[PDB]
Amino acid sequence: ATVNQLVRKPRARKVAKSNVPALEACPQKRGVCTRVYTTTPKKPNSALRKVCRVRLTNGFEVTSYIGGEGHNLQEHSVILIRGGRVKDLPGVRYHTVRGALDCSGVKDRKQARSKYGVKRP
Amino acid sequence: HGGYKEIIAKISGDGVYGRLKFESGGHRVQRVPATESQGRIHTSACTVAVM
Amino acid sequence: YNFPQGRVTDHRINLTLYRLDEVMEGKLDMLIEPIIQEHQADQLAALS
Amino acid sequence: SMQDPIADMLTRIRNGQAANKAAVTMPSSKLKVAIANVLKEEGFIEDFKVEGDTKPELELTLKYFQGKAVVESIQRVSRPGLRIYKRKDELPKVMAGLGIAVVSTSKGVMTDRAARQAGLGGEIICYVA
RNA sequence: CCCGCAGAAGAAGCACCGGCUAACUCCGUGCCAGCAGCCGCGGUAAUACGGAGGGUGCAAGCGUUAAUCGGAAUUACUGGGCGUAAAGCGCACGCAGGCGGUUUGUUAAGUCAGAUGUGAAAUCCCCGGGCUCAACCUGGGAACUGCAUCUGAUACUGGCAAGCUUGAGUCUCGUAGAGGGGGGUAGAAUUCCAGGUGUAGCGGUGAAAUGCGUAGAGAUCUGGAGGAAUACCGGUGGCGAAGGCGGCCCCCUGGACGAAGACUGACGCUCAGGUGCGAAAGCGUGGGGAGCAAACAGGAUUAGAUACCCUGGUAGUCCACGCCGUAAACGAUGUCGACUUGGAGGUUGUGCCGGCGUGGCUUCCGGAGCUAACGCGUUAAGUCGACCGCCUGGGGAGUAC
RNA sequence: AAAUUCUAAU
Ligand SMILES: [Mg+2]
Ligand SMILES: [Mg+2]
Ligand SMILES: [Mg+2]
Ligand SMILES: [Mg+2]
Ligand SMILES: [Mg+2]
Ligand SMILES: [Mg+2]
Ligand SMILES: [Mg+2]
Ligand SMILES: [Mg+2]
Ligand SMILES: [Mg+2]
Ligand SMILES: [Mg+2]
Ligand SMILES: [Mg+2]
Ligand SMILES: [Mg+2]
Ligand SMILES: [Mg+2]
Ligand SMILES: [Mg+2]
Ligand SMILES: [Mg+2]
Ligand SMILES: [Mg+2]
Ligand SMILES: [Mg+2]
Ligand SMILES: [Mg+2]
Ligand SMILES: [Mg+2]
Ligand SMILES: [Mg+2]
Ligand SMILES: [Mg+2]
Ligand SMILES: [Mg+2]
Ligand SMILES: [Mg+2]
Ligand SMILES: [Mg+2]
Ligand SMILES: [Mg+2]
Ligand SMILES: [Mg+2]
Ligand SMILES: [Mg+2]
Ligand SMILES: [Mg+2]
Ligand SMILES: [Mg+2]
Ligand SMILES: [Mg+2]
Ligand SMILES: [Mg+2]
Ligand SMILES: [Mg+2]
Ligand SMILES: [Mg+2]
Ligand SMILES: [Mg+2]
Ligand SMILES: [Mg+2]
Ligand SMILES: [Mg+2]
Ligand SMILES: [Mg+2]
Ligand SMILES: [Mg+2]
Ligand SMILES: [Mg+2]
Ligand SMILES: [Mg+2]
Ligand SMILES: [Mg+2]
Ligand SMILES: [Mg+2]
Ligand SMILES: [Mg+2]
Ligand SMILES: [Mg+2]
Ligand SMILES: [Mg+2]
Ligand SMILES: [Mg+2]
Repeated sequence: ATVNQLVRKPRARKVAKSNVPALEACPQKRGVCTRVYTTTPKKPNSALRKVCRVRLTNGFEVTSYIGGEGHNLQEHSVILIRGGRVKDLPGVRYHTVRGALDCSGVKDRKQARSKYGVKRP
Repeated sequence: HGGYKEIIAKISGDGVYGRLKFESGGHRVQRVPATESQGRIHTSACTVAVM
Repeated sequence: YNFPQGRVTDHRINLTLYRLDEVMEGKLDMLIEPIIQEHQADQLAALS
Repeated sequence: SMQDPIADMLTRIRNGQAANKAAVTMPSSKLKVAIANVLKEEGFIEDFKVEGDTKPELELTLKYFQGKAVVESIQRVSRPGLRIYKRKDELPKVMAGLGIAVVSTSKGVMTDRAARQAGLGGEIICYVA
């Protein structure tokens, strides 16, 4: 562009939006589980992933992923969620913090304990 | 090509439902299909209902 | 049903067997009896 | 239209040197004469001469050392669409001093190190190196 | 802060080991359970899932999540692009705006030099000092790239005054052309109407059938009516800003080019808004209707054929006026100016003695150079200058409001 | 001169 053309109309910068909008620039949020179920991933993976539908404290209604082997969650349980996207799951955009308010750590987990909230034996 | 997209039949006897009530669900097969140009193994499934 | 290995497995009771050729010939009485057994001990256990 | 005679002179010199011509001839002007004098004293051309009275013509003689042009790059800087003026303490250096830059200061058209010696700034004409 | 006392006596965890990225084997499960920042692992012989042994990296911390800059030259002022990857408005006129051939005088507005005042302290950087070192505290300096005023310089840009002819424009003679608007007229051919001769087929297709014909078709001959388009010339030939322009004659009219001579004296280039032109289809009113032919009907082909083929056929194609404003509106290449080896042609002027030069426009090949390549290559996509238009991953979408 | 199609793991 000509320097005159730039003086008349300067350069713009990409907005570069966020991909975890339900958190609202918060590291973690608290919510209530309205539904706990399972779902099937995209091509080519195949499993029965465990997800949950959660209503936050600011009114948002999102879907969260429950990692680890086995959970004690059910309807009407309060949990703490954080960012993180599961790729092959379409619509899942957050992760459930294990070891939080009403979710317990993975039973018999001796490696990477702090990521699943298990106390040192 | 081959069998039935859906078959519905009636089985009549003494003691039928008490032994066929556990076949209701999904049945998975892993094998080389007949409609296969190459030699690939394929996984497929069928659904069974007993009432 | 795995034809490459010739193995039939039942996930409800976790029972694997290597007699698929007999099973595909209407000899599945060797598959349904183990289930019924496990289906009956629960019925007695579900009396509370 | 012709809105830059100095850039035309620079382009004429560049196209003459790239094509292995023996000289370049163009219409004359005082500023072109000053730039040609600076170039001749700095050793980038052999000689220059002006002839005629009503429509003066300036011609420069190009020089080649090993069968290749002495002047490698020459580029106009302060073009009509955007002018560049610099202070004495921030006069540019070309090729870490191996090349030269032509600046018009209040004492005339001269090089950059000469203006540093004089302690003067001005408008930068071109980078030749 | 110092001295003494007893005892190694009270004090190490977190993440990772497929590549990016430093660090590997065994067992368990068998696209299940599960892992994942991006590629991607797991289907009964997994260095990628879970456990164990081993190793790697940080360490009173280690990992994960949220937010910012960097890498990202991925908004490119430093420092990007538009022939084919995203990207030149369909074309032109033109106000505001941006830019300005050459000489002299004057001004010092921009520009440059010096001086002065100001730019709080802390912070940042440098040379030192004090806490046993460090973090920390602190002395002095440097810096705060800025602003204003005074005095100087006149090379470049601007203002004022006077000029100059090379950019631009006017006048005299002539040339070529499907350039535009209006009117008149000529020939060939199709269709229709009337009449003569004449008798059993005509038409069409790969083959058929629909259709026409003994109520005399097709064929051939004579007379008439009306509409539309201009065979040969005709040619990567000519003209026009683009769209576009083709029989012959007349009337009004725009531009281009050439040879000489005279005249004005920078009057120029580009151009957001704005304005005008703009193929075909389509719309309104009033005419016209030969041929062709969307929609429609029938006959064939086919598994079906709302198509390709055959027989018919209405809007439309034509004229006057008024709208519409879109095209693969393409050279997928904005306008203007300067510079840089060659060859073979075409078309249109002029000078000199069939030959020797000099202008305008145009087609093909190709050198240097440029490009990712294909290719462009004096009519540049090579080297530069001025101004305008446009682009920032693929869909959603040139879509909704 | 006729002539449609080939899902999903190497
Ligand atoms: Mg390694
Ligand atoms: Mg891991
Ligand atoms: Mg194994
Ligand atoms: Mg593992
Ligand atoms: Mg492992
Ligand atoms: Mg940047
Ligand atoms: Mg980033
Ligand atoms: Mg730039
Ligand atoms: Mg780019
Ligand atoms: Mg394309
Ligand atoms: Mg494109
Ligand atoms: Mg164009
Ligand atoms: Mg114009
Ligand atoms: Mg001006
Ligand atoms: Mg001044
Ligand atoms: Mg100053
Ligand atoms: Mg300070
Ligand atoms: Mg002046
Ligand atoms: Mg002036
Ligand atoms: Mg004409
Ligand atoms: Mg004409
Ligand atoms: Mg007749
Ligand atoms: Mg032309
Ligand atoms: Mg044009
Ligand atoms: Mg004329
Ligand atoms: Mg005069
Ligand atoms: Mg406009
Ligand atoms: Mg029309
Ligand atoms: Mg009409
Ligand atoms: Mg009408
Ligand atoms: Mg008709
Ligand atoms: Mg039909
Ligand atoms: Mg017809
Ligand atoms: Mg008719
Ligand atoms: Mg009209
Ligand atoms: Mg368009
Ligand atoms: Mg066209
Ligand atoms: Mg285009
Ligand atoms: Mg040009
Ligand atoms: Mg070429
Ligand atoms: Mg160019
Ligand atoms: Mg290119
Ligand atoms: Mg996008
Ligand atoms: Mg629209
Ligand atoms: Mg089908
Ligand atoms: Mg296929």
